[PDB]
Amino acid sequence: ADWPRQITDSRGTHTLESQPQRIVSTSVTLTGSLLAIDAPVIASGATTPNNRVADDQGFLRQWSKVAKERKLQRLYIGEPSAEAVAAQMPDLILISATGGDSALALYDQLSTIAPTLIINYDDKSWQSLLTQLGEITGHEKQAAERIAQFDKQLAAAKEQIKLPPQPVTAIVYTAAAHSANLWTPESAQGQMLEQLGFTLAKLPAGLNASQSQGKRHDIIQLGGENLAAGLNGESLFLFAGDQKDADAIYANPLLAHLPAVQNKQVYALGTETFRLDYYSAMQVLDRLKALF
Repeated sequence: ADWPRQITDSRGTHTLESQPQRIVSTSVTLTGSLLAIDAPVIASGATTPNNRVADDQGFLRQWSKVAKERKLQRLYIGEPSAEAVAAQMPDLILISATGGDSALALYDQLSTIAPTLIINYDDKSWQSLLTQLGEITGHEKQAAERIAQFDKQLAAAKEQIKLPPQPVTAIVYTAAAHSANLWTPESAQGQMLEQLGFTLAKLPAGLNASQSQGKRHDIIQLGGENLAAGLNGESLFLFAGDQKDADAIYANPLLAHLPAVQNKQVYALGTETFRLDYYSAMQVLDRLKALF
């Protein structure tokens, strides 16, 4: 709004008596989410070689240059400190439903430092998440702009693609780390795909980390049963890497019997295709259209 107001999160309510243009983000999920809606953050963290966080290389609208221009914007993690965060004099701190590190303890510690809000998108669709961002940030107009320009692409894109309906899955692993990590739709990416008309595979009781014998965030592991069985087995996209991932699979007799490999219905989403937007959609849309 143009004046002070009150906002409500998942539960706790924070009054916005006055928050000067000083948007702050903890998780990288929001960082990109906020940026996409024309809402750059002065201070933020980083994760892995996502590319989105990188420099002018791998950017949609390109509003991040603003944060860096002010110097602010952390790009290193491993030992978070409350004092260090306070030294940044943050105003509005936004936290995602999940992150690389637990924020249960930081949540309250962050609030004391400055207005800390938490958004739960895991139990809500992507469209719903955006609505909250527009309401929380009051950037509804901007959303109508991106949504409109994007809505048109979705319509044509939805009709541009020609292929019967079927479930799909995605797996990522490194022959070096000798570890099998799978990505679940519970992430914002999964909701975004569902909005495209695609269906993500679901592993009951499996997602609940049946190997970890407990609960875990970030990502989910697997014994190796669903992997080889390419989950649904009706389609599988390679997000681990381009041709490198393919060869890796070939060297894996377990995933050799995967229908996707036999039919070669694998698409190299790449790490850049992390988020989908009118801008990036241009590369992803064409990349996923080269096959047809």
